[PDB]
Amino acid sequence: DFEEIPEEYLQ
Amino acid sequence: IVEGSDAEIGMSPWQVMLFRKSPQELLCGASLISDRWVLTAAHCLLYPPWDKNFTENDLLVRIGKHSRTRYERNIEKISMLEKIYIHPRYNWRENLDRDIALMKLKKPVAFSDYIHPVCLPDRETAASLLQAGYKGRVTGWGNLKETGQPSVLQVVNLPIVERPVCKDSTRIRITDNMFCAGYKPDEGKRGDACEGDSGGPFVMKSPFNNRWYQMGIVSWGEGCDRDGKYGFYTHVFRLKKWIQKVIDQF
Amino acid sequence: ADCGLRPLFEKKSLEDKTERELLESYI
Ligand SMILES: CN(CC(=O)NCc1ccc(C(=N)N)cc1)C(=O)[C@@H](Cc1ccccc1)NS(=O)(=O)Cc1ccccc1
Ligand SMILES: *[C@@H]1O[C@H](CO)[C@@H](O)[C@H](O)[C@H]1NC(C)=O
Ligand code: NA
Ligand code: NA
Repeated sequence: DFEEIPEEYLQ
Repeated sequence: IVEGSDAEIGMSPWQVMLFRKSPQELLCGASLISDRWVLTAAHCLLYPPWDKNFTENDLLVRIGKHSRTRYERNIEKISMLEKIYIHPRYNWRENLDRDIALMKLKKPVAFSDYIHPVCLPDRETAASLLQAGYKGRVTGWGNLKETGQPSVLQVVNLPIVERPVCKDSTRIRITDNMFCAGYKPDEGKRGDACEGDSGGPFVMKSPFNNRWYQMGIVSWGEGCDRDGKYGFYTHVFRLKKWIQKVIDQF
Repeated sequence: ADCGLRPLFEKKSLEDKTERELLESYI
Protein backbone atom coordinates (compact mmCIF):
# COMPACT_ATOMS: atom_id res chain seq x y z
CA ASP A 1 0.00 0.00 0.00
CA PHE A 2 2.80 2.42 -0.90
CA GLU A 3 1.90 6.00 -1.73
CA GLU A 4 3.16 7.16 -5.13
CA ILE A 5 6.36 9.20 -5.06
CA PRO A 6 7.00 12.33 -7.18
CA GLU A 7 7.68 11.49 -10.83
CA GLU A 8 11.04 13.28 -10.78
CA TYR A 9 12.59 10.44 -8.77
CA LEU A 10 11.59 7.74 -11.23
CA GLN A 11 12.92 9.53 -14.31
CA ILE B 1 10.95 -6.23 13.55
CA VAL B 2 9.21 -8.74 15.84
CA GLU B 3 8.16 -7.77 19.39
CA GLY B 4 9.49 -4.23 19.07
CA SER B 5 7.82 -0.83 19.27
CA ASP B 6 7.17 2.32 17.24
CA ALA B 7 10.28 4.46 16.82
CA GLU B 8 10.25 8.00 18.15
CA ILE B 9 10.51 10.82 15.63
CA GLY B 10 14.18 11.34 14.76
CA MET B 11 15.27 8.35 16.87
CA SER B 12 17.24 6.73 14.06
CA PRO B 13 18.06 9.51 11.59
CA TRP B 14 20.63 7.31 9.83
CA GLN B 15 17.94 4.77 8.93
CA VAL B 16 17.59 4.29 5.17
CA MET B 17 14.91 2.50 3.18
CA LEU B 18 16.01 0.69 0.04
CA PHE B 19 13.06 1.05 -2.30
CA ARG B 20 12.35 -0.96 -5.43
CA LYS B 21 11.16 1.25 -8.32
CA SER B 22 9.03 -1.33 -10.13
CA PRO B 23 7.06 -2.75 -8.51
CA GLN B 24 7.17 -0.04 -5.83
CA GLU B 25 8.02 -1.88 -2.61
CA LEU B 26 10.37 -2.14 0.38
CA LEU B 27 13.52 -4.04 -0.52
CA CYS B 28 15.64 -3.65 2.59
CA GLY B 29 16.99 -1.37 5.26
CA ALA B 30 20.30 0.44 5.07
CA SER B 31 22.15 3.19 6.92
CA LEU B 32 23.59 6.63 6.20
CA ILE B 33 27.31 6.87 7.00
CA SER B 34 28.14 10.13 5.20
CA ASP B 35 26.38 12.60 2.93
CA ARG B 36 27.12 10.38 -0.09
CA TRP B 37 27.53 6.83 1.24
CA VAL B 38 24.97 4.26 2.37
CA LEU B 39 25.72 0.90 3.99
CA THR B 40 23.60 -2.24 3.58
CA ALA B 41 23.70 -6.04 3.38
CA ALA B 42 25.09 -7.60 0.19
CA HIS B 43 22.24 -10.11 0.08
CA CYS B 44 19.77 -7.22 -0.31
CA LEU B 45 21.31 -6.68 -3.74
CA LEU B 46 22.73 -10.04 -4.75
CA TYR B 47 21.39 -13.47 -3.84
CA PRO B 48 21.44 -15.94 -6.77
CA PRO B 49 19.55 -18.72 -4.94
CA TRP B 50 16.46 -16.45 -4.98
CA ASP B 51 17.20 -14.96 -8.42
CA LYS B 52 18.05 -11.62 -6.79
CA ASN B 53 20.45 -9.32 -8.63
CA PHE B 54 19.61 -5.66 -8.48
CA THR B 55 21.50 -2.99 -10.41
CA GLU B 56 21.78 0.73 -9.58
CA ASN B 57 18.82 1.79 -11.73
CA ASP B 58 16.42 -0.68 -10.10
CA LEU B 59 16.46 1.08 -6.76
CA LEU B 60 15.98 4.28 -4.81
CA VAL B 61 17.27 5.29 -1.40
CA ARG B 62 14.73 6.97 0.89
CA ILE B 63 16.20 8.82 3.85
CA GLY B 64 14.59 10.52 6.85
CA LYS B 65 11.54 8.27 6.83
CA HIS B 66 9.22 7.24 9.65
CA SER B 67 6.05 6.01 7.99
CA ARG B 68 6.63 2.82 6.00
CA THR B 69 4.28 3.49 3.08
CA ARG B 70 3.61 7.26 3.05
CA TYR B 71 5.46 9.76 0.90
CA GLU B 72 6.68 12.00 3.71
CA ARG B 73 6.62 15.33 1.92
CA ASN B 74 9.12 17.95 3.22
CA ILE B 75 10.73 15.35 5.48
CA GLU B 76 12.14 12.39 3.60
CA LYS B 77 14.63 12.77 0.78
CA ILE B 78 14.89 10.38 -2.15
CA SER B 79 18.29 9.67 -3.70
CA MET B 80 19.46 7.82 -6.80
CA LEU B 81 22.36 5.36 -6.78
CA GLU B 82 25.59 6.16 -8.61
CA LYS B 83 27.32 2.85 -7.89
CA ILE B 84 26.97 -0.33 -5.84
CA TYR B 85 30.02 -2.00 -4.24
CA ILE B 86 29.62 -5.55 -2.96
CA HIS B 87 32.35 -7.15 -0.84
CA PRO B 88 34.52 -9.20 -3.24
CA ARG B 89 34.47 -12.15 -0.82
CA TYR B 90 30.76 -12.00 0.02
CA ASN B 91 29.73 -15.67 0.42
CA TRP B 92 26.21 -16.03 -0.98
CA ARG B 93 26.87 -19.70 -1.74
CA GLU B 94 27.12 -20.96 1.84
CA ASN B 95 26.51 -18.78 4.90
CA LEU B 96 26.34 -15.07 3.93
CA ASP B 97 29.88 -14.51 5.21
CA ARG B 98 30.89 -10.83 4.70
CA ASP B 99 27.28 -9.77 4.04
CA ILE B 100 28.05 -6.14 3.30
CA ALA B 101 27.66 -3.63 0.48
CA LEU B 102 28.16 0.08 -0.04
CA MET B 103 26.13 2.41 -2.21
CA LYS B 104 27.35 5.79 -3.41
CA LEU B 105 24.61 8.36 -4.01
CA LYS B 106 24.49 10.46 -7.18
CA LYS B 107 24.22 13.64 -5.10
CA PRO B 108 24.93 14.43 -1.44
CA VAL B 109 21.89 14.37 0.84
CA ALA B 110 21.19 17.42 2.98
CA PHE B 111 21.21 16.72 6.72
CA SER B 112 18.20 17.71 8.81
CA ASP B 113 16.42 16.90 12.09
CA TYR B 114 15.48 13.59 10.44
CA ILE B 115 18.62 12.85 8.42
CA HIS B 116 22.04 12.37 10.01
CA PRO B 117 24.87 9.86 9.69
CA VAL B 118 25.79 7.15 12.19
CA CYS B 119 29.42 6.56 13.27
CA LEU B 120 31.42 3.53 12.25
CA PRO B 121 33.38 1.90 15.09
CA ASP B 122 37.10 2.14 15.72
CA ARG B 123 38.94 -0.89 17.15
CA GLU B 124 38.71 0.45 20.71
CA THR B 125 34.98 1.15 20.63
CA ALA B 126 34.39 -2.27 19.06
CA ALA B 127 36.49 -4.04 21.68
CA SER B 128 34.74 -2.15 24.48
CA LEU B 129 31.15 -2.62 23.38
CA LEU B 130 30.98 -5.94 21.49
CA GLN B 131 30.58 -8.05 24.61
CA ALA B 132 28.01 -10.70 25.50
CA GLY B 133 25.13 -9.15 27.41
CA TYR B 134 25.72 -5.64 26.07
CA LYS B 135 22.62 -4.43 24.24
CA GLY B 136 22.34 -2.83 20.83
CA ARG B 137 19.37 -1.50 18.92
CA VAL B 138 17.88 -2.72 15.65
CA THR B 139 15.46 -0.74 13.49
CA GLY B 140 13.42 -1.47 10.39
CA TRP B 141 10.17 -1.64 8.44
CA GLY B 142 10.27 -5.41 8.02
CA ASN B 143 7.73 -8.04 9.04
CA LEU B 144 6.17 -7.89 12.51
CA LYS B 145 5.92 -11.70 12.55
CA GLU B 146 7.66 -14.61 10.86
CA THR B 147 4.48 -15.79 9.13
CA GLY B 148 1.86 -8.10 9.01
CA GLN B 149 3.78 -4.95 8.10
CA PRO B 150 4.19 -1.90 10.39
CA SER B 151 2.71 1.57 9.86
CA VAL B 152 5.96 3.19 11.03
CA LEU B 153 9.61 2.36 11.74
CA GLN B 154 10.04 -0.28 14.44
CA VAL B 155 12.74 -0.45 17.12
CA VAL B 156 13.99 -3.24 19.43
CA ASN B 157 16.90 -3.44 21.87
CA LEU B 158 18.67 -6.83 21.99
CA PRO B 159 21.63 -8.27 23.92
CA ILE B 160 24.76 -9.59 22.18
CA VAL B 161 25.05 -13.34 22.73
CA GLU B 162 28.12 -15.45 23.64
CA ARG B 163 29.73 -16.94 20.51
CA PRO B 164 29.41 -20.60 21.64
CA VAL B 165 25.67 -20.08 22.19
CA CYS B 166 25.36 -18.54 18.72
CA LYS B 167 27.24 -21.50 17.24
CA ASP B 168 25.18 -24.07 19.16
CA SER B 169 21.88 -22.53 18.00
CA THR B 170 22.34 -23.38 14.32
CA ARG B 171 23.76 -25.84 11.82
CA ILE B 172 25.04 -22.99 9.64
CA ARG B 173 28.79 -22.31 9.84
CA ILE B 174 29.36 -19.08 11.78
CA THR B 175 32.40 -16.90 11.08
CA ASP B 176 34.34 -14.14 12.82
CA ASN B 177 32.59 -11.71 10.44
CA MET B 178 29.26 -12.35 12.20
CA PHE B 179 27.84 -11.91 15.66
CA CYS B 180 24.45 -12.87 17.02
CA ALA B 181 22.01 -11.14 19.34
CA GLY B 182 18.69 -11.79 21.04
CA TYR B 183 17.23 -13.09 24.26
CA LYS B 184 17.53 -16.66 25.48
CA PRO B 185 14.35 -18.69 26.10
CA ASP B 186 15.00 -18.40 29.86
CA GLU B 187 15.24 -14.60 29.82
CA GLY B 188 11.53 -13.96 29.24
CA LYS B 189 11.90 -10.92 26.98
CA ARG B 190 12.00 -11.42 23.22
CA GLY B 191 12.42 -9.64 19.90
CA ASP B 192 14.25 -10.06 16.62
CA ALA B 193 14.82 -8.58 13.22
CA CYS B 194 12.89 -10.20 10.38
CA GLU B 195 12.44 -10.30 6.59
CA GLY B 196 12.55 -6.72 5.28
CA ASP B 197 14.82 -5.50 8.10
CA SER B 198 17.89 -6.87 6.30
CA GLY B 199 20.60 -4.34 5.62
CA GLY B 200 19.49 -2.12 8.50
CA PRO B 201 21.73 -1.16 11.41
CA PHE B 202 22.48 -2.72 14.78
CA VAL B 203 23.68 0.33 16.76
CA MET B 204 25.13 0.96 20.21
CA LYS B 205 25.47 4.25 22.10
CA SER B 206 29.00 4.64 23.40
CA PRO B 207 29.01 5.51 27.12
CA PHE B 208 32.43 7.12 26.59
CA ASN B 209 31.49 9.83 24.09
CA ASN B 210 27.68 9.49 23.86
CA ARG B 211 27.73 8.84 20.10
CA TRP B 212 25.86 6.14 18.24
CA TYR B 213 27.98 3.55 16.44
CA GLN B 214 26.84 0.97 13.92
CA MET B 215 28.29 -2.35 15.06
CA GLY B 216 26.19 -4.68 12.94
CA ILE B 217 24.12 -5.08 9.77
CA VAL B 218 20.95 -7.18 9.85
CA SER B 219 22.01 -10.29 7.91
CA TRP B 220 20.24 -13.59 8.57
CA GLY B 221 18.22 -15.75 10.92
CA GLU B 222 16.27 -18.99 10.93
CA GLY B 223 12.69 -17.73 10.97
CA CYS B 224 12.08 -14.71 13.22
CA ASP B 225 11.92 -14.51 17.04
CA ARG B 226 12.00 -18.27 17.45
CA ASP B 227 12.86 -19.62 20.90
CA GLY B 228 16.46 -20.83 20.89
CA LYS B 229 17.32 -19.02 17.65
CA TYR B 230 19.20 -15.73 17.34
CA GLY B 231 19.56 -12.98 14.80
CA PHE B 232 22.88 -12.81 12.98
CA TYR B 233 24.57 -9.57 12.08
CA THR B 234 27.48 -8.60 9.85
CA HIS B 235 30.40 -7.54 12.06
CA VAL B 236 31.02 -4.00 10.74
CA PHE B 237 34.36 -3.37 12.43
CA ARG B 238 35.81 -6.63 11.07
CA LEU B 239 35.11 -5.36 7.55
CA LYS B 240 35.98 -1.69 8.10
CA LYS B 241 39.27 -1.95 6.17
CA TRP B 242 37.25 -2.86 3.07
CA ILE B 243 34.80 -0.04 3.79
CA GLN B 244 37.63 2.48 4.02
CA LYS B 245 39.31 1.09 0.90
CA VAL B 246 36.14 1.62 -1.16
CA ILE B 247 35.47 5.13 0.13
CA ASP B 248 39.16 6.07 -0.31
CA GLN B 249 39.31 4.72 -3.88
CA PHE B 250 35.92 5.89 -5.14
CA ALA C 1 32.93 14.78 12.70
CA ASP C 2 29.33 15.12 13.84
CA CYS C 3 28.43 11.46 13.34
CA GLY C 4 26.14 9.63 15.72
CA LEU C 5 24.72 12.70 17.45
CA ARG C 6 20.98 13.06 16.78
CA PRO C 7 19.48 16.53 16.22
CA LEU C 8 16.35 15.71 18.21
CA PHE C 9 18.13 13.93 21.06
CA GLU C 10 21.87 14.32 21.83
CA LYS C 11 22.07 17.74 20.18
CA LYS C 12 19.32 19.01 22.51
CA SER C 13 20.34 16.88 25.51
CA LEU C 14 17.10 14.87 25.30
CA GLU C 15 17.07 11.11 25.79
CA ASP C 16 14.86 8.68 23.93
CA LYS C 17 12.56 6.34 25.84
CA THR C 18 14.77 3.24 25.90
CA GLU C 19 18.41 4.28 25.45
CA ARG C 20 18.90 3.93 29.22
CA GLU C 21 18.29 0.17 28.74
CA LEU C 22 21.41 0.09 26.57
CA LEU C 23 23.49 2.08 29.06
CA GLU C 24 22.47 -0.18 31.93
CA SER C 25 23.73 -3.22 30.00
CA TYR C 26 27.20 -1.71 29.49
CA ILE C 27 28.79 -3.15 32.62
C1 LIG D 1 18.64 -17.18 3.39
N1 LIG D 1 18.65 -16.38 4.61
C2 LIG D 1 18.98 -14.97 4.47
C3 LIG D 1 17.80 -14.10 4.86
O1 LIG D 1 16.65 -14.43 4.59
N2 LIG D 1 18.09 -12.98 5.50
C4 LIG D 1 17.04 -12.09 5.98
C5 LIG D 1 16.80 -12.19 7.46
C6 LIG D 1 17.38 -11.28 8.33
C7 LIG D 1 17.23 -11.40 9.70
C8 LIG D 1 16.49 -12.44 10.24
C9 LIG D 1 16.34 -12.56 11.71
N3 LIG D 1 17.03 -11.87 12.55
N4 LIG D 1 15.44 -13.43 12.18
C10 LIG D 1 15.90 -13.35 9.37
C11 LIG D 1 16.05 -13.23 8.00
C12 LIG D 1 18.40 -16.87 5.84
O2 LIG D 1 18.42 -16.15 6.82
C13 LIG D 1 18.11 -18.37 6.02
C14 LIG D 1 19.35 -19.06 6.61
C15 LIG D 1 20.58 -18.94 5.75
C16 LIG D 1 21.65 -18.16 6.15
C17 LIG D 1 22.76 -18.02 5.34
C18 LIG D 1 22.83 -18.66 4.13
C19 LIG D 1 21.78 -19.45 3.72
C20 LIG D 1 20.66 -19.59 4.52
N5 LIG D 1 17.02 -18.43 6.98
S1 LIG D 1 15.44 -18.31 6.65
O3 LIG D 1 14.74 -18.82 7.80
O4 LIG D 1 15.23 -18.93 5.38
C21 LIG D 1 15.06 -16.57 6.54
C22 LIG D 1 13.58 -16.31 6.62
C23 LIG D 1 13.02 -15.79 7.77
C24 LIG D 1 11.66 -15.55 7.85
C25 LIG D 1 10.84 -15.83 6.77
C26 LIG D 1 11.39 -16.35 5.62
C27 LIG D 1 12.75 -16.58 5.54
C1 LIG E 1 24.41 -9.94 -11.72
O1 LIG E 1 24.18 -8.84 -12.56
C2 LIG E 1 25.40 -8.36 -13.28
C3 LIG E 1 24.99 -7.39 -14.27
O2 LIG E 1 24.01 -7.79 -15.18
C4 LIG E 1 26.10 -9.50 -13.97
O3 LIG E 1 27.27 -9.04 -14.64
C5 LIG E 1 26.39 -10.57 -13.06
O4 LIG E 1 27.06 -11.63 -13.75
C6 LIG E 1 25.15 -11.06 -12.44
N1 LIG E 1 25.34 -12.25 -11.59
C7 LIG E 1 26.18 -12.40 -10.37
C8 LIG E 1 26.99 -11.31 -9.77
O5 LIG E 1 26.19 -13.49 -9.82
NA1 NA F 1 26.16 -25.56 15.52
NA1 NA G 1 15.01 -16.16 19.63
